[PDB]
Amino acid sequence: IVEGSDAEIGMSPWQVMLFRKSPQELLCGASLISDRWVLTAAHCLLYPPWDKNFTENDLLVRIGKHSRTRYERNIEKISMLEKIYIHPRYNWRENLDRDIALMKLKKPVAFSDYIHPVCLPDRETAASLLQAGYKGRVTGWGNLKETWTGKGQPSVLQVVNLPIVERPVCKDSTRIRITDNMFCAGYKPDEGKRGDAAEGDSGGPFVMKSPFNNRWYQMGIVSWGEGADRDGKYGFYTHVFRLKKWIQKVIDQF
Amino acid sequence: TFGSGEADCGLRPLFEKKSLEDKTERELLESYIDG
Repeated sequence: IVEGSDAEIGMSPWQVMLFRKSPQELLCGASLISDRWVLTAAHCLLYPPWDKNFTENDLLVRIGKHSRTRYERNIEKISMLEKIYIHPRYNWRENLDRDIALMKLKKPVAFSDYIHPVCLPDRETAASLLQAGYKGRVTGWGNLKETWTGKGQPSVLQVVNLPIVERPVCKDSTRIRITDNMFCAGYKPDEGKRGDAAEGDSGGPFVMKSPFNNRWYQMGIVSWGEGADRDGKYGFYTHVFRLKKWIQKVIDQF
Repeated sequence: TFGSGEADCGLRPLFEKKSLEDKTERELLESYIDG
C-alpha cells in the first residue's frame, strides 16, 4: 500500500494473506466471505505469461494477521485449501477481465475478534455506493513505494482510502480495453492526495461501509495497475457485484 | 456451500459491535454524503 497508514488492530478482520508454502513468501491478499470461503484475484493463482499456476497444495491462507512477518500465535489462523475455482471467463490474454477466484478451505474457521467475514453487495448497495468520488478502502502487506528497485515492506497491515474514478477518465488513462466488470480508483493528479495499492496487495479487498446498515461490503478486488502511486494512472478493481452470480453458483455448487 | 457468517457479515467485533469508530471510516462516509 502506497501512502497509506498502519491499520488498527481488528480494523480489517476479513483480510487474508495468501502465502506460498515453498519458498515462504507473501503471494497476494484475499478476503474471508464466510467461515469456509476466501475470495481473491484469479491472477494471483493463474497467469500463463509468467508460467504461474498454483494448485491447492502450493499455498496456505493466513487469517487474523496484523504483523507482516511474525507468526501471531493464538491470534492468526493458518488454513489449508480444499479447492480453487478460477472464473472460466478470466481473460489473462488481454485485459484481466473477470479477474476473480474463490478458494474453499479444507475446514471452516472459527470467527474471533480478529477473524470475521465481509459482506458481498446487494443491488441497492451497488447502485448507491459505486459512484465517482465515493471512497473505498484497500488493505494489504504489499510494497510501500511506487518509486524503485526495495519498494519498501511494512511491518504491519496497511490501509488507504481511495476515491472511485469516473469511467471515462479510467478508460482514458490506459490503452487496455476496460470492461464493465472492472472499475478504477485513486486520486487524480490535481487532487494533491496520494495513495494506491501496490505489488503484494493484489487479490485483496476494496471495501465500503454502508450508510444504510453500517456493515462493510467488499465492492472490489485489487486487480491490476500501471505504476502504483503514479499520479495520472489509477488502480483497477474487479467489480464484485457484477460477478456475484458466479460467486453464488460456485458456493452453492460445492 | 457458504457456511456460517452471512448473517453477521461486515460488523467488526472491535468496532461496530463495540460502538467504536476506526480512525478514518468517517472519511469514507462523508465522501458519500458530501459529494
